[PDB]
Amino acid sequence: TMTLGLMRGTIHRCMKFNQEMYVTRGIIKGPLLKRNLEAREKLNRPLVRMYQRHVGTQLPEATRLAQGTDLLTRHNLHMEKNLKELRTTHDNLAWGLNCK
Amino acid sequence: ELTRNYIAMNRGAVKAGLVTARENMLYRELNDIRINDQENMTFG
Amino acid sequence: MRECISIHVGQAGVQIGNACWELYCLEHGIQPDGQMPDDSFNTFFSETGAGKHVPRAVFVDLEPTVVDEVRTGTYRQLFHPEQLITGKEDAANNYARGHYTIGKEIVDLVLDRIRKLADLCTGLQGFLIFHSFGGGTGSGFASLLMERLSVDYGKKSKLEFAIYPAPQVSTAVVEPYNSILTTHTTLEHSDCAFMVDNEAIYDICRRNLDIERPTYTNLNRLIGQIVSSITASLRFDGALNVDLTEFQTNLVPYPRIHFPLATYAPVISAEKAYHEQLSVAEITNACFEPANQMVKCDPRHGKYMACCMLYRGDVVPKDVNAAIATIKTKRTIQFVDWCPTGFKVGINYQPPTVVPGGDLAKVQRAVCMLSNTTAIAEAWARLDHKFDLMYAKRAFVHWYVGEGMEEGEFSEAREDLAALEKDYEEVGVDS
Amino acid sequence: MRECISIHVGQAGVQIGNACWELYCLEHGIQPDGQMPDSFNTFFSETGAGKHVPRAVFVDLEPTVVDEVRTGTYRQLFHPEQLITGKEDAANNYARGHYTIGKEIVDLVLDRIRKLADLCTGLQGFLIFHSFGGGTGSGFASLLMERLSVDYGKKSKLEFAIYPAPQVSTAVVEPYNSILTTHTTLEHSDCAFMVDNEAIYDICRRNLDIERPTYTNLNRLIGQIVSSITASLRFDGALNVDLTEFQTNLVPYPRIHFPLATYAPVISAEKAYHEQLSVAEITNACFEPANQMVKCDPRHGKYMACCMLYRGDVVPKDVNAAIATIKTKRTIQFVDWCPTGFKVGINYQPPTVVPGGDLAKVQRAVCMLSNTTAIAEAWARLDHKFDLMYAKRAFVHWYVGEGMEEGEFSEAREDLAALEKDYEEVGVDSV
Amino acid sequence: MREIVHLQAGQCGNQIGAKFWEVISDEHGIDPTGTYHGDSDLQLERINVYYNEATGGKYVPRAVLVDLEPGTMDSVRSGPFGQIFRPDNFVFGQSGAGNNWAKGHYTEGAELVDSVLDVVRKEAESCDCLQGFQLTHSLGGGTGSGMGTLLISKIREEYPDRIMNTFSVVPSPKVSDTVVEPYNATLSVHQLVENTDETYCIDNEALYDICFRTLKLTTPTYGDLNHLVSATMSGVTTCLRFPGQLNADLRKLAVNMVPFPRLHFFMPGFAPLTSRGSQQYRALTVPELTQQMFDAKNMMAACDPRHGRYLTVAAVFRGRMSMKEVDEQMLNVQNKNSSYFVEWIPNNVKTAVCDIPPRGLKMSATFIGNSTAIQELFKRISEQFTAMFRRKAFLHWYTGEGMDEMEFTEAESNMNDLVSEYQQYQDATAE
Amino acid sequence: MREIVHLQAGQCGNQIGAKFWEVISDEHGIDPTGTYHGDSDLQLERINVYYNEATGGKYVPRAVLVDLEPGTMDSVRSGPFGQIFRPDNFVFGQSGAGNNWAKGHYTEGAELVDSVLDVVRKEAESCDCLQGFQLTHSLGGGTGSGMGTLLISKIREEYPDRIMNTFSVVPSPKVSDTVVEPYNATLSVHQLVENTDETYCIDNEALYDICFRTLKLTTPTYGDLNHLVSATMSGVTTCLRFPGQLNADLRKLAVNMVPFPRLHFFMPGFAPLTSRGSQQYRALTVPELTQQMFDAKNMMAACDPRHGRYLTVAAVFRGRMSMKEVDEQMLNVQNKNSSYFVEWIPNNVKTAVCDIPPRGLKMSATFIGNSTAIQELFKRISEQFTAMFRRKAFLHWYTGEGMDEMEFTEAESNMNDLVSEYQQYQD
Amino acid sequence: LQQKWLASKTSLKESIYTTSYPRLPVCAMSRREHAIPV
Ligand SMILES: Nc1nc2c(ncn2[C@@H]2O[C@H](COP(=O)(O)OP(=O)(O)OP(=O)(O)O)[C@@H](O)[C@H]2O)c(=O)[nH]1
Ligand SMILES: Nc1nc2c(ncn2[C@@H]2O[C@H](COP(=O)(O)OP(=O)(O)OP(=O)(O)O)[C@@H](O)[C@H]2O)c(=O)[nH]1
Ligand SMILES: Nc1nc2c(ncn2[C@@H]2O[C@H](COP(=O)(O)OP(=O)(O)O)[C@@H](O)[C@H]2O)c(=O)[nH]1
Ligand SMILES: Nc1nc2c(ncn2[C@@H]2O[C@H](COP(=O)(O)OP(=O)(O)O)[C@@H](O)[C@H]2O)c(=O)[nH]1
Ligand SMILES: [Mg+2]
Ligand SMILES: [Mg+2]
Repeated sequence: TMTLGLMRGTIHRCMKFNQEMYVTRGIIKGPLLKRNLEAREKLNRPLVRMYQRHVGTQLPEATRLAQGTDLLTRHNLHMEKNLKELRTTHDNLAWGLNCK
Repeated sequence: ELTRNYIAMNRGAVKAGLVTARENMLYRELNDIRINDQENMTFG
Repeated sequence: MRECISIHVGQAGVQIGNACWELYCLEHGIQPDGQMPDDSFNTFFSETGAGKHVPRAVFVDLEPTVVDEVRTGTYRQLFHPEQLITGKEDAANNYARGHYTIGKEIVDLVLDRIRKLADLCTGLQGFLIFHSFGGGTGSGFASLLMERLSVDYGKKSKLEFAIYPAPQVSTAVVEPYNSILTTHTTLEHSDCAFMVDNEAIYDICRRNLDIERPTYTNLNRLIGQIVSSITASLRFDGALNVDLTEFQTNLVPYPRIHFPLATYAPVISAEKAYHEQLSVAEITNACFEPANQMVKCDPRHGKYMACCMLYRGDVVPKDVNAAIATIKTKRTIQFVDWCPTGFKVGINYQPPTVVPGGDLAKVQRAVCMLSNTTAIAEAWARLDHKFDLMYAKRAFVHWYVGEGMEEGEFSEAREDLAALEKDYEEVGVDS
Repeated sequence: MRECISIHVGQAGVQIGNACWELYCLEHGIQPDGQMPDSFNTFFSETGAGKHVPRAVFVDLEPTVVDEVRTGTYRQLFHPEQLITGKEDAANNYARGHYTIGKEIVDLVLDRIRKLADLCTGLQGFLIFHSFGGGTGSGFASLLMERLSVDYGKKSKLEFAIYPAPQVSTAVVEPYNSILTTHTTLEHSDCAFMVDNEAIYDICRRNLDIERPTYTNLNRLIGQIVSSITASLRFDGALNVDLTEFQTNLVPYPRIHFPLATYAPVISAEKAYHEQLSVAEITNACFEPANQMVKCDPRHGKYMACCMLYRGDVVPKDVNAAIATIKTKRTIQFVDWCPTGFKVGINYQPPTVVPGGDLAKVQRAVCMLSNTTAIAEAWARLDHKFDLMYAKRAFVHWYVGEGMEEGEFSEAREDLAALEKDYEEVGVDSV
Repeated sequence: MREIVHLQAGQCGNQIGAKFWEVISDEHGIDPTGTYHGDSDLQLERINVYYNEATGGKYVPRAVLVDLEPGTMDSVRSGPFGQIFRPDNFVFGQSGAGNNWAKGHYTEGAELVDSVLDVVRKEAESCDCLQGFQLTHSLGGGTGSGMGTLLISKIREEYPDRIMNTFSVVPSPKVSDTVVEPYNATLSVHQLVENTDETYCIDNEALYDICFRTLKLTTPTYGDLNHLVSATMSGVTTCLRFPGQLNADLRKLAVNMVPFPRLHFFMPGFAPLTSRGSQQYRALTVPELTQQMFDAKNMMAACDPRHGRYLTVAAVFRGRMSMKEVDEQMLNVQNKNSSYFVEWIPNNVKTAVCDIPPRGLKMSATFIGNSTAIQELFKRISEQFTAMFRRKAFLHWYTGEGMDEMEFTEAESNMNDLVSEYQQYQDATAE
Repeated sequence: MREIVHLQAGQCGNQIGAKFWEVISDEHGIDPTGTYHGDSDLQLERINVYYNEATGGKYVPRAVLVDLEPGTMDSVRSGPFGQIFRPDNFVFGQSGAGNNWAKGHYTEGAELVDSVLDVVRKEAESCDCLQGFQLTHSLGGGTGSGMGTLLISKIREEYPDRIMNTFSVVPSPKVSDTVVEPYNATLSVHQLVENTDETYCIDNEALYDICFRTLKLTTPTYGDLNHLVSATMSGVTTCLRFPGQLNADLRKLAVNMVPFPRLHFFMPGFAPLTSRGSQQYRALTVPELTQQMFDAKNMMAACDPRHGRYLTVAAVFRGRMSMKEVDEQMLNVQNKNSSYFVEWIPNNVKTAVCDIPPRGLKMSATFIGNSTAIQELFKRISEQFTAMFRRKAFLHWYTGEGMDEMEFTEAESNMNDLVSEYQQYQD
Repeated sequence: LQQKWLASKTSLKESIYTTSYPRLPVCAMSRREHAIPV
């Protein structure tokens, strides 16, 4: 029962650490309706277009939002695997407790 | 013997994450906490 | 056009939405069936081909018996059946159940239900969110809904009307634990706050309105007047209209600090209204006495750092300034050194309506104030006294860890309140 | 500069000291070890280790009383020979502390004070504390003045002293000792500050609202009065007043050196909240007979001289408006040969507040020292108490067995017959 | 929805369940054949919590009556509400245990457990969402205190999350109808404290005084005895069945009353207790309901809380009130009897409101408060258990059943460990 | 607001209280069931002063009825108004005191006062702003003289601020029904003086005079004697309960009545008393009322005031009247009988007015007097107590209850120190 | 007072919701004087 009980801390630390990435991802991706978005946040601001008048002026911002979701989506898949494995050693320890 | 710490023991069980009463007393048997506290420079 | 979606949560939210939407129906003339017997109603009501108007609300609760009395009530045919949502088991004064075991079963149904209403709205001004900190669903699930509401829309306004633990009386024992573990998370995902204590409204009603034995509806009716005058500028015409975006701008000097303190005046009985002349000077001074505040906190103990003013009824632009002229010329009222001009006047034409069976008298003019101060930081301090002396022995926490979740969030939430109380002092000091 | 040395006598002074230097240590900024992480030079003396030794000595005839000081928090603050201790006490027997037990320790005391006196460069006065009841606080303190008078002819020696209360008394043999005590503070002193615990008991009960205090709480007020007396010495101000000046402005005749003290305001935090305090407010509190520290009625006499010690945030303009008001009152009488009877003192630093203390932090206070003919009736109540005991020769065998002649009892009583009749005839206006 | 399966064990248990099912059938308007003859609509809205539907508009309770003696079922079945229970739900054995805890728990209870477990599982899977179970029994019996402990010990493993309640009856030292009851008492509490969620210690002795002194019945039978417990069981699930202003349920009091898993022992109370001559002379109001709640004469526990400290308090009010006077009285008794409240938990009082009054009455409230004074109950039991166990008395009854001698020793050690745990919380420093 | 808890102990107190709770039941227009059947609003505007609100438009007493012997309480429950007093307000022991002060005050008085202290405490917090306490008993019995005064010693410790009025029944010497009366009287008067704000010395001899000569009643029983005490009962508080030209209460008279706290022994009277023959040919006017107070004949104390000097005198008029005659008459009676007032207090007469007259009457008045001549009663108890203490007669009934003899010595010392300082004030 | 005590002994079972929120008259609806369109 000890290792099963000491695992409730280790199980529960992982869904929120997974859940936080789920909410952290969407903020970087942004609102689901661009009309709900449409404000100073887009990449077509009046501020940026003014700067686009001069030649060779653009943004690398639209690629750093890519690399933000790169490690974020990657870390969830490694996190989902460690989560699913840890349930199997919870049910198998629970089942063996019954036979004992 | 010097009784047992029925507050510090409970707090430790909670911190470890043991909630059911059976597990609480199993943690007591594992880690009983008993109150053993019942007994060259000169300046001028 | 303007629209507001109400996202009431819990027994507090449903019983508040009971009072508010009743006042709204009399305000625009809707019968309990859902008909008028011009388009001022569109910010609250909707339209169908037959002229039937449905409210843009979502009553949510994780226990049934609060909302089945709505479904069988007088207004049973006013609301969409889909709009009212119910779970089988509640959280029962447990933030943890409503946020980490019971919330996720029902969060996807409510969120989808929100989506259709905001689909119906073309231009949505702000989301009105009413809950409480004592209850489990109003604290736990609501904190989860805010978290995913923000990721649905990065920008959209999220007002937070709240019920706070009273400093002396309490309807719960474990009630600090929900309250501390709530504002740690909703801080990130809220835009304004309206905490009001039933103790302070208890103080007002018995002292001003001569009801020695009120009920929760009497407190509920006053809250409906507050939300009426906030949105009244959006609904009806006026001299100086104000939007939710507008007052939000002139009320929070820092994103860190979004906990105003609301106040209403006049609240007097008809026997007391027959004999008393009510002038714009007389009502504006009553908004400043501590005995009319609806948080047990004294602005004399703090300093005003932002004030927003809402005039409504028979008011004239000339007399508004003279009342403000006298208010500024008194040394018992203080201001921070970095706010000489701290006012924002809104003037509206329509006097507020009355609800027969209510308590307030018919009056021709009224004021509503939203004064952000540092006198509210003492209220958090009392919460820390009670929470720390409870977390020392670590009581009731086996419910929280035994449901699920961590114990690390417990430590992290308390210190974040130490930072918030400390932040309010940096405003409190003068240079 | 200015340096002061204290000679606490008996149980009274040492407990008086413990409140004083604990107030003094937090007055300047020392730590209990004796180090600061030159206003201190009047009261501390810099040592080899950079540590500040307080210019004080405790003289006591029983070991337990000052043992507590040698074991308390301030054990390392103090220098062990300065805690002078005796094996056996007089046990409230003035004969013993004057003739038998004192003479074993008289010369040891005179050594330690001279060693601190040699450290200083310019001395102004000795502030010594004792009582009129106990043997050690009367008999031992009696003789050391007689030697200290011929050791320092010109130096000042204040007399902070406890007067046995008119009604409540902690012993039976007090009046015999006090009638023997007065000759010392008569021919071998320059001022005196007699006070009964009863009036300090009343003002704490009436104003401080503390119904269950101890001998610490009264002692906190005593140090605050001494704090006001020496505030001119320690810190700058608009009108600094040294002690010899206080001596000059308060003693009409050589015989009459018995000022009465009064502190205003003494107010708790709750009562301070609803009461704004003005210069006019505080000066009226000093002349109310209810707040006097001695159980005599000033309205049964008239004033010969008054010393004012204002402190905190005070302005001389308000002082005169306060002073002019006091003149225009028929309740307050002055002797005819005193057209002006005041010494006004102004300081800048407000009186502090101790943690665990009783007085709230007030931005302005006032001390008071009046020489009136009111205190005349207090001695006539003491003379009767001594008279009705002496005729039947009660308790005489104890003092006679120690070795004073019985005629000294009669001679001492004649002096107070002499002293009282000077008060009454001085009070008579020659007009 | 939120259903309860009513467990029922022993002759004590089988009688109370017959009486307890009477008052709920009367309230929901259920005639003995089972049909609904009530008038309202709220009287059949949440009937499914207790009643299962049967054909022809028939309701049968979700009760499982068990016993080891066949004669008790026939007396129950021959009562007025006899043919209201479905016949298959009775489980009765051919041989009885006879006041021996051992026979009912291993020897003869082991053949009956499978049959009850078939029945209770069918009723468990019958409803979609069980709120939890509930058992009534006495700890002086042989079957309820015997197999009943084995009954609970099993189904905790089958259904861990579900709520477990026991209105257990613990034997009194002053009156007893058994010679061997401490052996049944000590060996059952150790099993009880391991596997139960909350408890209510209803002692027949305490209810005897209450009918002796407050109701003044000349012949208080067991029917008048078990009418008071039946109102108490109804008064916990009251907010579950009827709408209220502030609702509660079994879990909400459960989470709010037990800080730690070992402390789930409560002393219940009932406020509207008045004799016939007091029916005329009364003004049934909220303070008069509260004043009867806290006087220790009212308790149905055999221990005075005046010797202990009120750890937590819960109160559920029934009727239509102003909840202002709900909140004023609870706050008052918090401050007046401050010494009777623990300090490390602030605001120990928990409140809830149910609008529908008990039938035939208007105002009522039930009390569930955890105190440390119930330790007085346990030490009286261990006072007698060791008295008998030192002489190895009555043991051949237990040893011949197959048990071991150490099981007596461990159950007393656990019982001593609990009273060493509660007691330390009495003498616990908050700061 | 200003509520009175009416205490009630002893056989006498149990009866006059049932008599007292008959008049204020009659006037306030409440039927014996418990419902109000009066006519005017003014009758129910202040009924919180004696009655407690109870559901159904029914009112209940704030009355505590105590008696060691349960025999009398059945009679109170079986009178015309026996369906009004709450049974829980009845508290009784099983054994009487046998006319022993010691038993009722020490031995069996201990087990009952916890019950009486409980229910008054229940009625203490029931109303919001109590005006005071009011008690009736007899100093010649065993319970009222005994356990009645024990409550006085207890409630004065609990509630120091509230005024305490006692309408006690002082034994008469010329007519005596008890030989241990001069013991119990000596042991209760000692208990009265330190803990009582104002004592109304009532007796039974002078009441037997009044019916015989002023009312011409041929068979005046205890019931008619109880009528007159209940009349004086309502007249004391006739101003607190109703409006008037010059209102008053218990405290206004009491501070106007007690110059020094040891002097609170009074001398009550009632004005409109004439025969059943003279119900028509007799005018009910202000001056003839005043002529009736200041005779020695109408008086229900056992002393002739002409042997002493009236210290202070209060007149409480009831009903509607023009005011000028009263000040003319009260001044007039002061001038003509100038030798019968003490010089060192001017304007000795106190006047208060309610506008409402009592039921079945047009005008009423009540006179309460502090005079020297009340000393004549206290000397003569000692004239009897010394004769019985000097032979140690009947003593062993007292020493069997654990008390000492010194209590007897100090009781005589305190009454002696009362009259000695009472005599100086006459001279 | 007669009404205050007569309105006590009634079988007044009902939710406070249903006794607090009845059907309002059509006369007491707001007239909505000041509104935006023509
Ligand atoms: N002012 C006001 N407060 C209310 C109202 N209804 C409930 N509350 C507050 O809500 C707190 C309890 O939370 P609830 O809203 O009743 O319940 P919940 O939010 O659904 O959470 P759970 O109890 O866990 O289901 C109480 O302490 C009340 O103070 C209301 O109508 N007005
Ligand atoms: N205000 C005040 N008075 C004190 C204190 N200590 C002693 N006294 C007074 O001193 C009187 C007796 O003298 P003590 O100081 O107690 O002892 P003593 O001066 O050493 O004289 P002896 O006891 O004979 O040795 C008592 O009546 C007290 O009123 C104190 O700490 N504060
Ligand atoms: N309060 C109460 N106690 C009861 C009732 N019936 C029996 N008891 C108690 O239960 C005990 C006997 O229970 P028992 O028949 O031995 O239980 P069983 O062995 O499980 O069948 C006695 O001590 C009684 O005091 C009842 O109706 N009410
Ligand atoms: N004034 C008056 N006196 C009464 C009445 N009934 C009895 N007494 C007197 O009370 C005295 C006896 O009192 P008692 O009953 O022994 O007092 P207790 O011992 O305290 O109960 C007798 O001398 C009677 O004269 C009554 O109705 N009115
Ligand atoms: Mg809830
Ligand atoms: Mg001493």
